[PDB]
Amino acid sequence: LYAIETDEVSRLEVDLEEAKGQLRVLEAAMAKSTPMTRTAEFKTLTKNVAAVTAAEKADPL
Amino acid sequence: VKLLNESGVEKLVEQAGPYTVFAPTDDAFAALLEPHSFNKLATLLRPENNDALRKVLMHHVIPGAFTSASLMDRAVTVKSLAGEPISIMGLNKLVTAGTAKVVRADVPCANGCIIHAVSSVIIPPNYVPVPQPTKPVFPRSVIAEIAKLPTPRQALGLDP
Amino acid sequence: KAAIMPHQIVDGLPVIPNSEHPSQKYNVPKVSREKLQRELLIAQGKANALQIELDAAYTSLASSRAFLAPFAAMAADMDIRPLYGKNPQVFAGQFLGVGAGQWGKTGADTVRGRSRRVAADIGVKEFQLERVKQLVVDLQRALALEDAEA
Amino acid sequence: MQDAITSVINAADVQGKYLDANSVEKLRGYFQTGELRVRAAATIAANAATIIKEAVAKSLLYSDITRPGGNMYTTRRYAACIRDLDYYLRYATYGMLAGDPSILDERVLNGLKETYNSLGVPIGATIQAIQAMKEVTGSLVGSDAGKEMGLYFDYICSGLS
Amino acid sequence: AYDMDGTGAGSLEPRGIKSSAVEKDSRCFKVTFVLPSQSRLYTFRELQNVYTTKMVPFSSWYAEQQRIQKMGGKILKVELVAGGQMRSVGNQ
Amino acid sequence: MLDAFSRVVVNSDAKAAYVGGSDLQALKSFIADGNKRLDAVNSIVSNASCMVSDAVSGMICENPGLISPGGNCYTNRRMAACLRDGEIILRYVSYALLAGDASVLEDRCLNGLKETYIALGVPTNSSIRAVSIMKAQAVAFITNTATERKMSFAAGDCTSLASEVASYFDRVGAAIS
Amino acid sequence: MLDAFSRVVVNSDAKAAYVGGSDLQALKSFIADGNKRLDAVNSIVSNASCMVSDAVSGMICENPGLISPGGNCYTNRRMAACLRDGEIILRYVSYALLAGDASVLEDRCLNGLKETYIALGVPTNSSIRAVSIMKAQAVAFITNTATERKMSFAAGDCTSLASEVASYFDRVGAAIS
Amino acid sequence: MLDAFSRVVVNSDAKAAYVGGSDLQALKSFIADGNKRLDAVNSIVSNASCMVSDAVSGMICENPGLISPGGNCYTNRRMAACLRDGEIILRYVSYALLAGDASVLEDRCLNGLKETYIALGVPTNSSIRAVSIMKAQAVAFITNTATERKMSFAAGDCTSLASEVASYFDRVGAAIS
Amino acid sequence: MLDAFSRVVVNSDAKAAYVGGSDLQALKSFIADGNKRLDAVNSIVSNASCMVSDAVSGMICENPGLISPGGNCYTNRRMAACLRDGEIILRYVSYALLAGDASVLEDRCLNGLKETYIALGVPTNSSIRAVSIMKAQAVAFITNTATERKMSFAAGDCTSLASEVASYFDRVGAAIS
Amino acid sequence: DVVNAAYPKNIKNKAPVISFDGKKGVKLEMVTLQTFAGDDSEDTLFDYSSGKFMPQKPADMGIAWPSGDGRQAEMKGGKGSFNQPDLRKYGPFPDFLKRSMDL
Ligand SMILES: C=CC1=C(C)[C@@H](Cc2[nH]c(/C=C3N=C(/C=C4/NC(=O)[C@H](C)[C@H]4CC)C(C)=C/3CCC(=O)O)c(CCC(=O)O)c2C)NC1=O
Ligand SMILES: C=CC1=C(C)[C@@H](Cc2[nH]c(/C=C3N=C(/C=C4\NC(=O)[C@H](C)[C@H]4CC)C(C)=C\3CCC(=O)O)c(CCC(=O)O)c2C)NC1=O
Ligand SMILES: C=CC1=C(C)[C@@H](Cc2[nH]c(/C=C3N=C(/C=C4\NC(=O)[C@H](C)[C@H]4CC)C(C)=C\3CCC(=O)O)c(CCC(=O)O)c2C)NC1=O
Ligand SMILES: C=CC1=C(C)[C@@H](Cc2[nH]c(/C=C3N=C(/C=C4\NC(=O)[C@H](C)[C@H]4CC)C(C)=C\3CCC(=O)O)c(CCC(=O)O)c2C)NC1=O
Ligand SMILES: C=CC1=C(C)[C@@H](Cc2[nH]c(/C=C3N=C(/C=C4\NC(=O)[C@H](C)[C@H]4CC)C(C)=C\3CCC(=O)O)c(CCC(=O)O)c2C)NC1=O
Ligand SMILES: C=CC1=C(C)[C@@H](Cc2[nH]c(/C=C3N=C(/C=C4\NC(=O)[C@H](C)[C@H]4CC)C(C)=C\3CCC(=O)O)c(CCC(=O)O)c2C)NC1=O
Ligand SMILES: C=CC1=C(C)[C@@H](Cc2[nH]c(/C=C3N=C(/C=C4\NC(=O)[C@H](C)[C@H]4CC)C(C)=C\3CCC(=O)O)c(CCC(=O)O)c2C)NC1=O
Ligand SMILES: C=CC1=C(C)[C@@H](Cc2[nH]c(/C=C3N=C(/C=C4\NC(=O)[C@H](C)[C@H]4CC)C(C)=C\3CCC(=O)O)c(CCC(=O)O)c2C)NC1=O
Ligand SMILES: C=CC1=C(C)[C@@H](Cc2[nH]c(/C=C3N=C(/C=C4\NC(=O)[C@H](C)[C@H]4CC)C(C)=C\3CCC(=O)O)c(CCC(=O)O)c2C)NC1=O
Ligand SMILES: C=CC1=C(C)[C@@H](Cc2[nH]c(/C=C3N=C(/C=C4\NC(=O)[C@H](C)[C@H]4CC)C(C)=C\3CCC(=O)O)c(CCC(=O)O)c2C)NC1=O
Ligand SMILES: C=CC1=C(C)[C@@H](Cc2[nH]c(/C=C3N=C(/C=C4\NC(=O)[C@H](C)[C@H]4CC)C(C)=C\3CCC(=O)O)c(CCC(=O)O)c2C)NC1=O
Ligand SMILES: C=CC1=C(C)[C@@H](Cc2[nH]c(/C=C3N=C(/C=C4\NC(=O)[C@H](C)[C@H]4CC)C(C)=C\3CCC(=O)O)c(CCC(=O)O)c2C)NC1=O
Ligand SMILES: CCC1=C(C)/C(=C/C2=NC(=C\c3[nH]c(/C=C4\NC(=O)[C@H](C)[C@H]4CC)c(C)c3CCC(=O)O)/C(CCC(=O)O)=C2C)NC1=O
Ligand SMILES: CCC1=C(C)/C(=C/C2=NC(=C\c3[nH]c(/C=C4\NC(=O)[C@H](C)[C@H]4CC)c(C)c3CCC(=O)O)/C(CCC(=O)O)=C2C)NC1=O
Repeated sequence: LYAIETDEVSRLEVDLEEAKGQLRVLEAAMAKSTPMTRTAEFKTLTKNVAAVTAAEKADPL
Repeated sequence: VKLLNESGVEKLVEQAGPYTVFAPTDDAFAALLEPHSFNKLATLLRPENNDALRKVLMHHVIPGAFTSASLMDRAVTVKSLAGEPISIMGLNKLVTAGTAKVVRADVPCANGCIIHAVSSVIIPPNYVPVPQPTKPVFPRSVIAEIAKLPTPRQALGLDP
Repeated sequence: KAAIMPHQIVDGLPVIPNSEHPSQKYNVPKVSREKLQRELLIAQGKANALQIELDAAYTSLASSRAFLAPFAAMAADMDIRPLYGKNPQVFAGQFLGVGAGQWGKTGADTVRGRSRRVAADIGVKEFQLERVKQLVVDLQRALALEDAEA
Repeated sequence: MQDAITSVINAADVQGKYLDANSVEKLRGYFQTGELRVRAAATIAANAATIIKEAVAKSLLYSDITRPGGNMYTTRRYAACIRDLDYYLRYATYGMLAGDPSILDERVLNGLKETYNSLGVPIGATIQAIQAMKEVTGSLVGSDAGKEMGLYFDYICSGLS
Repeated sequence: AYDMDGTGAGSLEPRGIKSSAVEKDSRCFKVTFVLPSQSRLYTFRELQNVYTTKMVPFSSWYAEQQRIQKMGGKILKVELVAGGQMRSVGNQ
Repeated sequence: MLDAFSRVVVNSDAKAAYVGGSDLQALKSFIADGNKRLDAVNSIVSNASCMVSDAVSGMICENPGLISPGGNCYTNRRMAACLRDGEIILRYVSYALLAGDASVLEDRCLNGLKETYIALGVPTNSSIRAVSIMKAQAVAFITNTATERKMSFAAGDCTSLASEVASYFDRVGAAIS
Repeated sequence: MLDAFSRVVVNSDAKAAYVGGSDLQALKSFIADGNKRLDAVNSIVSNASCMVSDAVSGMICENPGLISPGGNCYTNRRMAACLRDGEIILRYVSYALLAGDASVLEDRCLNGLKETYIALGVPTNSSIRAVSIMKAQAVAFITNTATERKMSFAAGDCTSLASEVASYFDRVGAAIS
Repeated sequence: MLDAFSRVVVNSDAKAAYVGGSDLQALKSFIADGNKRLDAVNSIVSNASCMVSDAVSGMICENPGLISPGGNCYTNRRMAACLRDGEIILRYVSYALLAGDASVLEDRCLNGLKETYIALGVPTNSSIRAVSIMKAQAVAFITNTATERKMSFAAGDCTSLASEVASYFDRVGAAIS
Repeated sequence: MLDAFSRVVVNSDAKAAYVGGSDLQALKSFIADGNKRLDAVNSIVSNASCMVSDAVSGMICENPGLISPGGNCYTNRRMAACLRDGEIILRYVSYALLAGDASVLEDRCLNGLKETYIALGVPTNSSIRAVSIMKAQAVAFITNTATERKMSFAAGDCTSLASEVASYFDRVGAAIS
Repeated sequence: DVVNAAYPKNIKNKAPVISFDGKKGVKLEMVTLQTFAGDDSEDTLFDYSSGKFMPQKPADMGIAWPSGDGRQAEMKGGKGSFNQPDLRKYGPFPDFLKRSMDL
């Protein structure tokens, strides 16, 4: 009965379905583009940036 | 944040206690032009009625850190720092705070506090709107009021 | 029908040397009619917000007296006899009266207490309201001459 | 932690140049007021307890922060105030002698407004206490010395705001 | 007991850090700061990290915060993680 | 000016009606309680010098800025013209208590009083908490509950005269607000 | 809505009654006509549930191709969104009438609105008709010259408040043209 | 649907535990106040027909654009449907106060009601008013402080049941917002 | 009797001129087609606020860059000053229509205006665009060929006065060019 | 600039307001008819501040502290004689972060 917190593969597949369930409500809300105002809500830093990713890349114009 | 700074409530939510703020986006404040809600809230626009403004803003602060994940099909109430109970209501991933209908899930803050974006402004339950400023009226005569009081001989039915 | 504006009474009164707030009748700059209307409505708005924090000071004075009124009347029928100061047969030293500069600028500033301390808050808050209520008078009065000569 | 002489030497040193006429011009201006600052710091040391007793009784003695529920109710909380107001009157004395407010933000201002918000200390009543404390300090040291000591009080009030 | 017995100026124990902490206080901060030593170049001791973030109690935050600036430290952030605010009884 | 009986005539003149029989039932109970009204204005006029000195010097206890330099009760010409004005207000309140109707207070005293006090530089907020000390003094003298002076009356109940003179005193503070 | 004036704070522990350093001078001076302004916003938002249904159906009966199949208001998702955009515009006009400046109108409502409607295929020449009905509707309420609804007010004048709110409605209509 | 018993079942099913002695005290106290809850529903059902006419007409006298032509309370079918959904909402709240859990309120009453009121073109701002007038009546009937009908109840307290039905009407008003 | 109009005009201060019965028929005999001409200026000034709020807004409806940040019908004091200037030219046309000459319109209202609008940075092509709208309205109101309104007049022809009001509006645009 | 002497102090007086009040005379008035005004300027003619004032805080000098190291934000006074320039640059810094020249 406790094998949904203690298992090593039910822990992935539960957290896959909640993260896909959070993705499906976020992808549908990103079908609304032009007069939508922007709030930088400052999401967290649980996963660090693996790439360098400088803000100025080049002149691609 | 501007209403907090003017009203002096912002000192209260400066504190380190674990709070769960239900700060409404200004579209919620822009949505205060209901024909209905403008009755009970327009009177606060007057500059002397800061008194109720603290009591209406302090209903949005909840002692404790209630994240939306902590509201998995759970209905728990609590009173604000205003002093009156509010029912937080998370079912079908639709977390409610009175008449909130929360927009953004949570924002992690400094002292383990949480910030949820709501769609409207929660008015406290037993909040009566302040009346508009009126005219102190005085009775013009005194004989229209002695004639307005029933005599003892009237109360016993001795007279009409 | 028409109330007399308070700047038209100031023109009738003879001039005193000392005001609390001396007038800027001659010290208003020659600006246009539209900048006089903006500077009047700003000074009327600052006087409205200064009124409703002076009223919050009066409710704090009324709350400070109710805080101490069970003890203010409970010490009113005690026998409080001092050691000196009343009859001249006892050595009182500096408290024959008060000694050497310690009477103060007013006399009420040497009295301690919760209701005397919120009262000094009232007198500094009513000074700022009366200063800006006399500033809307000569802003209005120039308005009379902005229009009367117009 | 720099005085007027330390700040003058730093700016003249940070460009690698000697003390020219402009750098010594301010230094002479500081030495002229050297006699005023010591006597100002003299009387403030004498009437330290009297000044703080005058400020709290004139600003926040009887307000409802003093009553129950207010921010200053319990005796530990009241005693923390006069301990707390002592630093403002003391560190302002240091700025008045050093002629430079660098010591204030170095040792007072940093983490101060962020600390009062943690404790829930009312910044509004705090500044008015310092303003009232600035008002009595101009009584003792005189006008211009009060202008000097007063110049660092509102520096605390500005940053603490 | 607590640090406010009556000690002030002119008292037998030396004039020192006086904290407004109650009997056995249970409030503690979460502070963050850098504190360069400014003494290693004539002592030549080993080096230790100066950027620390730790929980200091309310009983001794003021002494620590008063000392962190003594040696030129800068306090980046402090919070009251454990304890209440405006709480008359219960800080014990 | 009007009194209590001229007030009921100008209501009856508005409909061109005679003062009949049903509205004489209330006028006969006004004159039946007319001896309590004369017994009430006698408890104000007898105490009237100490009423405006308990009030003006109690206004100073809540505002030390009046007796600071530049203040409104500062110099001797200015304290004398405030002790003058405090007993003019007590004079016209006792006229309307005697006349039964507040018409002599509203046009001979309270009309134009606010913008009079702007022009001289009088603080109108200090006048409101000065005439509210006299309001509490008068209702202690009507109902014989002052602590330092008791007067000798017959037995009964004068609470309706207490809240009629209380309404003449918050009619003053509505005019200088 | 509650940013559109200035409250004053009087209690302690506020850090705006003492250290705040400013009364809002441009917003203390807007309660100087503020009883006239609050009645004017009360005329609109007590009729805004009738104003948006009259204006949207005004352009349907003046242009019947919008409820044609293939028209932009045929489906029930589109008919609900056209009623929602009229109310949201009418609220932000009622912000700018209340606040006295059109900064809040051109920031939240009008910024990026012409680029929205030509991306969605919304006809702009018919949409300005629906705003200009509400321009003609709102001046009838504020001057109280509406036909089938009058409202009780205090006696006076309300021109240059109907003329102020006519200056916001074309400002909407030129930003979307 | 669920109730106050089966809410702590499916909460104890999530932890895969038995309903032990630490959770029966949430239920044995609920049944010990079972007579108070049945006396609390009976204040609502006995005034259920006059509360809905009290509340929909109070929506009309605050928002008079609903009875104007082009509104949403205009015709007799539209008025009787607005008297229907005032009491259909009141039917499910009185189930949800009786059951002790808001599952019946969030699966039958609120089962896409926001999607209905958009697609019907019902103004959602006025239906927040019509729900919340019934909230302000139900906390006056349960606490027996209605101003014009007192029911005879045994003395005690109902601040818990008044605050429970105030959280069911806000949960309706949160979801149709 | 025409001097008593101009004595109110040229006296460099404020006045009025109430015209009575026996003075009226001397004016109607003096003014040629006076019963048409007194209907001609009545068809303008009874629709004065409707004609301004088209003509200021129709300038913005064709030139939308004026209410852009940086335009001149931004910053609401400037937007209200354009509407007062549009109201002044509409009035001073109608006095020239009443008096039958463009002389009083030229010296009081129109001389020095070309130097005024280039001293304030007023875009002078849009002011000709604004008065061409008011030129288009006043020929329609006089001829009773207005669109949403029609006026109840005595029947006849007023094309000669409609050409006469065409000759006043272009003199404005010939001056501010 | 006030070039408006051509528009004198009888400026916006608005003579042609005409009210017929029936079939009778035209009743021409002289009403000025002001706008929805507001006259927007900053720094008006008086103070309008009665106490409650300590708002002033110095500018942020980056990560050092405010107003501490302004030795890079100064004019200059001296330079010296035997100073000789540098080869690498490593261009100019935010004030050598926290310690001053008198550390
Ligand atoms: C049976 C014969 C007979 C007449 C000839 C008239 C004579 C007459 N006409 C008018 C009606 C009038 N209406 C006008 C108006 C006019 N507008 C214009 O553009 C034209 C120039 C002019 C028409 C010629 C004039 C000038 C008079 C005459 C002056 C007058 O008495 O008012 C009036 C005034 C009362 C009224 O309006 O009826 C009288 C007594 N009446 C009669 O009963
Ligand atoms: C809390 C909400 C709130 C409101 C709704 C208003 C309500 C309101 N309006 C006015 C008072 C007034 N209101 C109006 C407005 C109007 N009169 C008309 O004939 C026009 C049609 C209409 C403008 C659209 C006028 C002209 C006055 C008189 C005072 C004045 O002109 O400043 C007053 C003062 C009453 C008095 O002292 O006489 C109040 C309380 N104020 C508030 O605080
Ligand atoms: C030192 C500071 C100082 C004060 C704070 C006041 C004290 C004071 N006294 C009264 C109140 C009063 N003052 C009087 C006056 C008198 N009593 C008598 O018996 C005499 C005949 C007469 C003086 C000649 C009376 C009758 C009351 C009413 C209280 C009572 O005794 O019942 C009030 C009114 C309360 C209110 O605001 O509503 C106040 C504030 N006076 C001061 O001096
Ligand atoms: C020339 C001056 C002059 C006066 C001063 C009064 C004097 C006066 N007072 C009362 C008589 C009275 N006075 C009062 C009044 C009061 N009693 C109280 O307990 C209250 C403290 C106070 C209310 C104000 C009462 C209750 C009576 C007796 C009942 C009554 O007369 O109606 C009476 C008796 C009338 C009667 O009994 O028929 C008289 C003559 N009349 C005058 O002609
Ligand atoms: C804060 C300001 C603010 C606004 C002004 C509106 C603006 C706006 N309208 C629409 C979206 C829309 N707006 C309309 C409205 C209309 N089309 C017409 O033909 C009529 C002329 C007009 C009604 C009067 C329609 C029909 C859609 C839906 C378009 C579609 O889905 O095809 C959208 C896209 C997202 C949505 O579906 O809502 C936005 C952002 N929303 C806002 O948040
Ligand atoms: C062919 C279809 C058609 C319609 C649906 C209506 C809709 C409609 N009404 C008005 C015009 C108006 N509409 C209103 C609105 C209202 N009046 C009230 O009493 C209510 C409170 C509220 C409607 C619920 C007002 C006040 C006016 C101004 C004219 C008037 O006073 O009636 C206009 C603008 C007309 C103009 O500006 O000249 C339109 C298109 N008219 C039509 O021609
Ligand atoms: C499951 C729960 C449940 C409800 C809550 C109700 C609510 C409800 N009302 C209507 C239908 C309606 N509902 C309203 C109601 C209102 N319009 C207003 O202006 C007011 C704000 C509000 C009344 C208070 C009106 C006016 C209609 C008529 C629409 C029509 O006839 O097409 C409909 C569509 C039904 C139909 O027309 O076929 C529904 C589902 N019925 C339910 O089964
Ligand atoms: C302008 C129009 C208008 C109305 C029609 C009434 C309607 C109305 N009544 C109440 C408030 C209430 N309404 C009722 C309803 C009723 N009383 C009963 O005993 C019956 C069951 C039922 C009438 C048949 C009750 C019980 C209260 C609580 C207070 C009380 O009456 O004791 C409220 C909520 C409080 C408020 O916002 O005012 C409203 C809007 N009020 C208005 O402002
Ligand atoms: C079949 C239908 C049915 C009912 C209608 C109720 C009837 C009911 N109510 C109560 C009993 C009660 N009801 C209340 C409730 C209240 N009292 C107040 O003063 C408040 C206004 C109100 C709160 C909502 C209280 C306080 C008691 C007594 C204490 C208790 O039972 O817990 C009791 C127990 C005491 C008794 O025997 O009367 C019963 C049977 N039960 C039922 O089975
Ligand atoms: C009796 C005769 C009479 C007139 C003819 C007008 C002429 C006039 N216009 C303005 C003043 C103005 N006039 C305009 C007008 C416009 N700018 C535009 O973009 C539009 C094209 C146009 C309106 C449709 C503006 C915007 C100002 C104000 C300039 C400013 O404040 O920046 C001023 C004030 C100048 C000053 O104070 O120095 C005057 C006298 N007024 C009069 O009293
Ligand atoms: C007081 C009531 C009243 C009105 C509302 C107007 C209505 C009106 N507008 C115009 C005529 C016009 N009206 C406008 C105004 C506008 N057009 C637009 O593009 C926008 C929709 C709107 C600005 C918001 C314009 C631009 C013209 C045409 C002017 C021209 O010829 O260029 C005409 C002239 C037609 C004719 O004479 O036959 C009339 C009667 N007139 C009145 O007497
Ligand atoms: C007291 C103030 C006063 C006025 C407001 C006017 C109004 C007016 N005009 C005419 C009479 C008239 N009015 C007009 C005018 C017009 N007819 C049209 O077809 C055009 C649309 C419109 C031109 C704008 C004409 C053509 C006549 C008839 C000829 C004339 O009398 O001049 C009449 C007489 C009608 C009758 O005999 O019953 C009156 C009262 N005259 C006044 O004395
Ligand atoms: C709950 C614990 C607690 C205490 C004890 C407390 C005391 C306290 N005593 C005060 C004043 C005062 N206290 C006294 C007391 C005395 N005078 C004497 O002669 C006696 C020896 C003694 C009383 C028995 C006096 C005279 C003042 C006013 C001093 C002044 O006005 O300067 C004040 C300032 C005014 C006020 O806000 O009340 C406080 C806060 N606060 C607290 O929270
Ligand atoms: C040298 C620079 C410096 C300052 C300024 C400083 C302040 C400081 N003030 C404190 C508390 C406090 N400060 C106050 C002060 C006040 N209450 C009021 O109402 C007034 C507005 C105000 C007096 C002016 C109170 C009441 C506490 C106790 C708070 C508590 O027990 O929760 C504390 C908590 C620990 C302690 O006091 O022992 C610190 C560290 N520390 C420093 O290093």
